[PDB]
Amino acid sequence: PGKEAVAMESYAKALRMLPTIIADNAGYDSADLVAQLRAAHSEGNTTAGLDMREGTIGDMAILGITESFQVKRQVLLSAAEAAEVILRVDNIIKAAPR
Amino acid sequence: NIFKAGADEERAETARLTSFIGAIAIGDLVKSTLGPKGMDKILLSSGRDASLMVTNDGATILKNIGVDNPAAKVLVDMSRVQDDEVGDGTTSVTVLAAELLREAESLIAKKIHPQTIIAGWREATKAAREALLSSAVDHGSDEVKFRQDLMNIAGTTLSSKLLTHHKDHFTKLAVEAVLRLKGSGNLEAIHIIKKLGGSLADSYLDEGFLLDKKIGVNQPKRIENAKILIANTGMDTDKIKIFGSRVRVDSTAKVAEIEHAEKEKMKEKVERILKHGINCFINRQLIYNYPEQLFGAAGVMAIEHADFAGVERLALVTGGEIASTFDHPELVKLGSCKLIEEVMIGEDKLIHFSGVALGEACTIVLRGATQQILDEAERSLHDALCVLAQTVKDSRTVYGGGCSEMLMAHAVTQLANRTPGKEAVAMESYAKALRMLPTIIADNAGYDSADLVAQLRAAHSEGNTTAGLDMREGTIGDMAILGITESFQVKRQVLLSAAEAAEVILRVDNIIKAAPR
Amino acid sequence: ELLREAESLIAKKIHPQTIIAGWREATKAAREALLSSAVDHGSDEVKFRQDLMNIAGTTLSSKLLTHHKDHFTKLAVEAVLRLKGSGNLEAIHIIKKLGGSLADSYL
Amino acid sequence: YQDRDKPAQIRFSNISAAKAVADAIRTSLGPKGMDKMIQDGKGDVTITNDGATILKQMQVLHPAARMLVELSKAQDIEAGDGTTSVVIIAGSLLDSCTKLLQKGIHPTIISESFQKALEKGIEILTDMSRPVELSDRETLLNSATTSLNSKVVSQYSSLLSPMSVNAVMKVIDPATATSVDLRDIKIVKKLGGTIDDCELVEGLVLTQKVSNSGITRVEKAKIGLIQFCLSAPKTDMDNQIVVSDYAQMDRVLREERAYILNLVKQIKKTGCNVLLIQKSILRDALSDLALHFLNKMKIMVIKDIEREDIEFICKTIGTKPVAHIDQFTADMLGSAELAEEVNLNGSGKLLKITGCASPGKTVTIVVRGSNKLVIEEAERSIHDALCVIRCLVKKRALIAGGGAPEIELALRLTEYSRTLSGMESYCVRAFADAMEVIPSTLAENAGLNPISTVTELRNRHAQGEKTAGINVRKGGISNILEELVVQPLLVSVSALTLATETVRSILKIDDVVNTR
Amino acid sequence: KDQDRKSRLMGLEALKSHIMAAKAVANTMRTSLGPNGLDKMMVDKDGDVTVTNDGATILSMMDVDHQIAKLMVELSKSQDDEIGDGTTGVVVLAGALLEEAEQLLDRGIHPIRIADGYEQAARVAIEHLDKISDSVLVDIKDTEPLIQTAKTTLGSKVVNSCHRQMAEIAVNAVLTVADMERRDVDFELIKVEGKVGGRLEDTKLIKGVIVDKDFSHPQMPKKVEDAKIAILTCPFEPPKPKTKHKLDVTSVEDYKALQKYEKEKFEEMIQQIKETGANLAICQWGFDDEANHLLLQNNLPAVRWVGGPEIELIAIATGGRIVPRFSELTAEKLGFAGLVQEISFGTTKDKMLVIEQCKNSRAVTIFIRGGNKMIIEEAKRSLHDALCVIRNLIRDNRVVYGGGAAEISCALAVSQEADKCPTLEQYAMRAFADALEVIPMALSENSGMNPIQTMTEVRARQVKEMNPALGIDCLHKGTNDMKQQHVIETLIGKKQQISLATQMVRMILKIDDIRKPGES
Amino acid sequence: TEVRARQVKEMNPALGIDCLHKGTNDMKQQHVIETLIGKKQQISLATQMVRMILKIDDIRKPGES
Ligand SMILES: Nc1ncnc2c1ncn2[C@@H]1O[C@H](COP(=O)(O)OP(=O)(O)O)[C@@H](O)[C@H]1O
Ligand SMILES: Nc1ncnc2c1ncn2[C@@H]1O[C@H](COP(=O)(O)OP(=O)(O)O)[C@@H](O)[C@H]1O
Ligand SMILES: Nc1ncnc2c1ncn2[C@@H]1O[C@H](COP(=O)(O)OP(=O)(O)O)[C@@H](O)[C@H]1O
Repeated sequence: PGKEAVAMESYAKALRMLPTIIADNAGYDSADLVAQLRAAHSEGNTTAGLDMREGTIGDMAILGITESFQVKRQVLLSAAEAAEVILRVDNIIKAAPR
Repeated sequence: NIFKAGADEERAETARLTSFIGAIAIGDLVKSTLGPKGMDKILLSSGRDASLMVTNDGATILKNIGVDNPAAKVLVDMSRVQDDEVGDGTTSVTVLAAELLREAESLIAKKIHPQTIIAGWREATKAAREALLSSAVDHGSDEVKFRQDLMNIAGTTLSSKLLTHHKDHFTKLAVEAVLRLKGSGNLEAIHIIKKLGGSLADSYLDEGFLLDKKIGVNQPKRIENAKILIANTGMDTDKIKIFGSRVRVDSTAKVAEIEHAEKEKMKEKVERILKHGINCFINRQLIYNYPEQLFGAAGVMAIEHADFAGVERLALVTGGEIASTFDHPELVKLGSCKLIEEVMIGEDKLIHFSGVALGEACTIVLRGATQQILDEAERSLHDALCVLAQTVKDSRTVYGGGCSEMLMAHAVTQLANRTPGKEAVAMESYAKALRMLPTIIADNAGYDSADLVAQLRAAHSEGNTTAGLDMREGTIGDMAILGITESFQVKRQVLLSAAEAAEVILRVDNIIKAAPR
Repeated sequence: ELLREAESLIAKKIHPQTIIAGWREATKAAREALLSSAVDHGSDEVKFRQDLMNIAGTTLSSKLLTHHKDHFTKLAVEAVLRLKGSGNLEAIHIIKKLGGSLADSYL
Repeated sequence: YQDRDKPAQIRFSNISAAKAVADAIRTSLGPKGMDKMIQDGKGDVTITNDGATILKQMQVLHPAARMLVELSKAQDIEAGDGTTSVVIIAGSLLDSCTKLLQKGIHPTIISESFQKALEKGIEILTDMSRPVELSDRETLLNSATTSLNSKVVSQYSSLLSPMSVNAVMKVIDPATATSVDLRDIKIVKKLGGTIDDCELVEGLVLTQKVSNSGITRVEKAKIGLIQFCLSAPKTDMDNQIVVSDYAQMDRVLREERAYILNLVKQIKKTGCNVLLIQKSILRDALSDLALHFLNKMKIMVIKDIEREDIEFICKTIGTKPVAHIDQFTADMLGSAELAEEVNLNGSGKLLKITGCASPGKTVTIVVRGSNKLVIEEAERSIHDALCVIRCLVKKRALIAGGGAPEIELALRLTEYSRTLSGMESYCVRAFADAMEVIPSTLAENAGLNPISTVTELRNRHAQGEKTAGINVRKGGISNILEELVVQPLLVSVSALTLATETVRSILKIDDVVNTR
Repeated sequence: KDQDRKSRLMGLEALKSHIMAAKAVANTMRTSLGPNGLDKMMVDKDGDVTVTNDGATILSMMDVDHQIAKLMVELSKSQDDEIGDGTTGVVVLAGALLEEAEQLLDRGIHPIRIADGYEQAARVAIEHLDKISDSVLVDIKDTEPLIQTAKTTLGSKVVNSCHRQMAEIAVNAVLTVADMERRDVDFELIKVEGKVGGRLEDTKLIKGVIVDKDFSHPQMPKKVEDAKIAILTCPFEPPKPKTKHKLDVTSVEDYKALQKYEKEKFEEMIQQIKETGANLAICQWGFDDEANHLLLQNNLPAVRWVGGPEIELIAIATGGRIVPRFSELTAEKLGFAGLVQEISFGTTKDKMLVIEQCKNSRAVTIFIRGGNKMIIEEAKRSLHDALCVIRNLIRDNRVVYGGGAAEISCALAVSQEADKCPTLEQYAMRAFADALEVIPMALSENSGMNPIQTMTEVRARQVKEMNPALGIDCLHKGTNDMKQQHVIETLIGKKQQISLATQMVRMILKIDDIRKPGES
Repeated sequence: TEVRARQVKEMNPALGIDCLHKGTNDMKQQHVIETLIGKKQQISLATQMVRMILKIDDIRKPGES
């Protein structure tokens, strides 16, 4: 539906900022590397990633870089759940210090 | 002492802001007028109170407002071209261009070069232009369907105008004028009469190219096989368009000599006119009553007090010639007209032609309480005749109400999948600028734009290249069923003129102002 | 980053609860994408053992062991293959003694 | 929300300026309206309660506030009554809009909603009205007489009211025509005499004298209108008259007489026996020599006449304007049976011309009185009589006063909003609550409680009809139908029509741009 | 006098203040470098507005009150005569050398010592350009490749849509007004005009002169093929003054007498045209109806209302003289031309006089057409540098690969030679190397790429891959090696760039005090 | 207003608001029902608190000097 579409894009946009920050800290052009991964994965090539060693894009299957499934699943859930709590709050009640 | 005493220069940091702030301001100025539910706006010149007025025309707002910023003057001049040339899309061009620069300012904040932005917008404009070409629908046969499309396009142009309440009557006038034309879309053949009295619904029509002028004092109400001879010269009295030359007057006898000398000059000029062997004379300057009877004795129709458009329009309607001077006879093209009859509409004598060569012309007779009503009636109606004439030359049509703008924006997002890195982020902003057009049409109407516009994305993303905004009910519906459509050349020029306008601003990075005199 | 964007949406007259409805739907499609992209190893344990070295090389990044990271990829993967049980590392002792380079770490 | 861009500040700026004009003019509503003190810049001070006069003497500078001033002028032209009630209604609707805009409702939704209340509102007032017969001169007499009692002149209403009833019924077909032109009935007045002395002339009556002309009478006159000034030769450009001796000086007089007579000869050829000279001050409109030549041709001199006075003569006899003697002809002539200038004791030197014999329906009223004020209020009262009668011709109906139309309108609109769906419910309820400002203002001026008066009447209207309204003559709620305090339907309908269009127009203002 | 309130600025702070003034003009113009250069918005003093990325036009309209900036603007008058296109390369290189000098002033080096090093490094670089250069038309005069060079030049302008046609006319124009063997092409003989309407594809070459003036009558012959043209100051009619005649006719007694004298002068002079043998009679003023009625009977075309400087150019182009009065006419004072035609423009009544020679000429005018005046204005300058590109190739066909290839190769030679100069000028030579890199480093920046990564990547390619220099692909073409892209700049231009830049840096460095009296 | 109009125009029985974004209104289908004693005391306690607050026009508290 309408309003939920805009919220989904911000969720995807947040995930895209992770390789942006990984590339920025390494000193490479994060706008080119991340936008090239987006253009790649949108049409096949579901194995592309960043190559911090060479400073470009490469196939993670060939280069031999991988991470556990249980780790990424918890990172996705713990982040959305943690953000859900903060976003659901609208008023803070501070009590007197003891 | 680099730039002082009037001369100024804005550096790259400030000129980048002043260039966009000047252009974006003009967009946010008249974006409220976008759509049929557009918001009005007051115009009040400083120092004078009689200049008050209220309007929701995006073109009229930009013409009167003065502009000191050079970046804004480019965007305003590019908008006035759309109003004078095309007659529609003046507001969409200003809004689409400004929304592109608004997004571009966010891109340069991300250290995206202006040249990298321009490369993406050029590729997006091609994919966006290709979307309208595929979704465009022409009508070679089925003139009923083609006639219905002209009625829908007429309502869209007349939306948010003075004639929007009774548009159902004016849609039959403008379309009948262009339908009766059926050929070259010269709006010169389409006269617009303006006379007092009656409501807007009382606007009559005449297919014989009715005129807005009365002639002579006692002229014939019917002439058979009239030969048209147009002219432009002094024919009332002497010293026409002469200032400084005087005449000595010692007694009334010299005034009688001027009366004889006047009649002598009118006699010789009336002789040269009749030497052509004609039956109808037209002149821009007034015809005095004395030569009227000389033409009356010859049975020539003495038409007087013609305007510049009258000589420009009557020459082609009757197939005649301008022929300002008539010194030598039988050296100009005489027109062709069967009958020049008198007609009374609005308590005024009017000139009605018939059987003229190339008689596809016509005239639309407006009716109103004053001239301010008739002036705005002519402007919005002429704007409809412009795009309608363009619709005859190009029968392609596209669905409005956010269907075309959202369809083009979808192709750009598809193009963003196959493109280099930085061009993707720039093309994504080109789509958002197109999506902000229906967002503004919904916001001005009071509907939830975030719900309607986001729903159209899911609609167009999975087939359904017809969905748009239903301003009547406030929801989404098929534009074809609801009867909303716009010309292809209008949306084409709106896309290109907006991209070309914003492309000029990004290429600018430093405004230079010398010492004003 | 999710909250940084949510702050922008709230400025656009978007309710927080409407945003949570989208993030919940988005988290479903994201998990489904991981499963289709995940590639387990039911056979070819050598390929699996090769992957465990990549997990160690990725996890040990940005640490002081970058000088001899290739050595620690073998120790951590070797000690894990000896366990063959629950993930309780209480059975796996750790020793901290000075002297020698990082490549001299024994198992 | 952030609300970075704040174009709503211009709405509150236009609403506050619009509400300010209404808050000032509110207390002056009704017969018991509290007077107001206006002080001219020179030093003069005056006191009045007419809301129309107060708005003109306010010097309004804001654009939105000027729309209420021009709005009040529209009510005067259309209806001629309820000038103050319109501005009060618009100020309350905009004040009610300030509550809706804070709730997040768009001006376009508020604008379209108010039109639905206006559409249902006109049906409510039209259903509860009292139709009357226009040909029945009994209802028109008591209607204007009782209404004129509420005006300034309460004693001489019985004389001037039927003069206007006959003046309209004479020129207007009773119960056949729907439109009426007040300009077709001119009202002349001069000092001396009394209000009892009046004459409804079937022809026309003017105020200027035909002197120094000695004709004084032209029977079967073909009246004509010529704007070009008849006089000796004159040239605006640089010129010089030549005079060689006393003969040339006296010869120019013979040539000056010719130039005046040459234009008269062309007028004599058309049979025009009476000339209407437009009033002119920039040059001599009619020299002294022109008088005797016009007396020779037996033409009556009519000069120094106003264009509006010529406009009454235009439709009366069918004369057209002639800007030059060369264009003067016979087709542009009126007609007259017997022209003459009457000089009575109190009526003065009036130009009475009877027997027009032309297509047209016009009359004229002669009036007399001791002082200028005695005749001034007589003509002011005739206009309100003609205005209220004009309201009945267009809308043959009557309705009660005392704000009762606003209570029935506010009562049933609240019931109508319950059936509506969407934002129109609160927008129409706010339209209903805004109408209650009128009777609460009448109750306040009458010394009553503004709340308990309208609160009591809203129950009497739910149970009864529109007869229940505020009666200031007795100082309390009474059956207005028995008190004979009524107004035509066009006043209440045109008020909601023109006021709502102004509120919709003001609501659509997103911002104002200063041009140059 | 006027010492009070006298502006003064001296010391080392003045030199850094002068450098700050030059960097402001260089940083302003380095963005407009290359074909992808960012334009500049000009706000005229009379309210007019224009947009352009031309280095010379930016300096001309730039109203700078600083004295150091005015000297940098004066260099454009000397640079555009030789190069025309890249005046930005001199200002950018000058500002770059001055910025690097600021690092040397802090080290304690004198400004004259810095200028001595740049002059030594300029001769090192200018000597390097002569080696790596390449010829096009060595030992033979040809038109095939010479046209191709100009086609890439106009592509940098708004007229890129019609760049292929104007290049051929540019070669015939320069070859017509002067020979390649003569090696002397004069811009004064070359003129450029135009009018709104049409497109840039309708650009034409008229061997002679064109002026926006019409014939004396539309009934005149539209073709004067014979080479006999009279150029008088007055028309062949009764002589009149320059402003107003004011003939005094009291009554008919004077009319019939003066009309006979006037009619006699009508027949006398109109028949004098065929006496001297002139077919066309060009006159500063117009002809009367009696005159044109007699010209038609004699078949004598004539031009009316010709302007002041227009009458001068017609005499020069046709080879005639400005005849002051008909009595001075002769066979020698008649002009020469092969065909005179009246060319209208659609529905406009301009009808410019087109004097064709029907053979090779020595002066040629260039007529431009388009849908906008400002695009026609920028189109006029687009040929001016093309004339320099052709003129530079004619003076010397040797050229160097552009796109930054020359600057990067010279920087390596200047850097190596700096090791051989044991003196304080060594730091200035290294500064000359880094300053040379700013031109190519500015091109990559204006295109939207990483400057330093694209800079050093081409350096190692110029050192490791191959010895021939390689440029930057700023147009986003396939790759580097601009020789394949056919982007080649002239050798005389690059030498004048480094020369004028070193001169402009030398002049600003040897200046150490500015004085000016203020308003008392 | 849409729910209120449905309580008159569409049908006379009461209909609620679909806050959980279920199928539609008419909470009777959604099985969302509150106690009658709950609503009676809800608006009664609310009115009693409003009367207790409306009948207070002076909050006097001595300050520390
Ligand atoms: N009936 C309608 N339904 C939906 N949208 C409409 C309708 N009529 C006009 N519009 C929209 O209003 C916008 C402006 O129309 P118009 O006033 O003709 O051009 P401009 O505002 O540029 O003068 C168009 O983009 C069109 O999509
Ligand atoms: N004699 C009266 N008794 C009761 N109400 C009256 C009386 N006269 C006028 N009113 C009320 O006062 C209001 C204003 O009347 P009026 O003064 O004629 O118009 P305005 O105040 O606009 O000039 C009307 O709505 C009418 O109902
Ligand atoms: N077509 C091209 N492709 C690549 N580089 C170019 C091209 N044209 C010019 N250049 C480079 O850009 C620099 C300046 O180009 P240009 O703007 O055309 O001249 P100028 O800066 O003098 O106006 C030159 O030094 C040259 O190396």
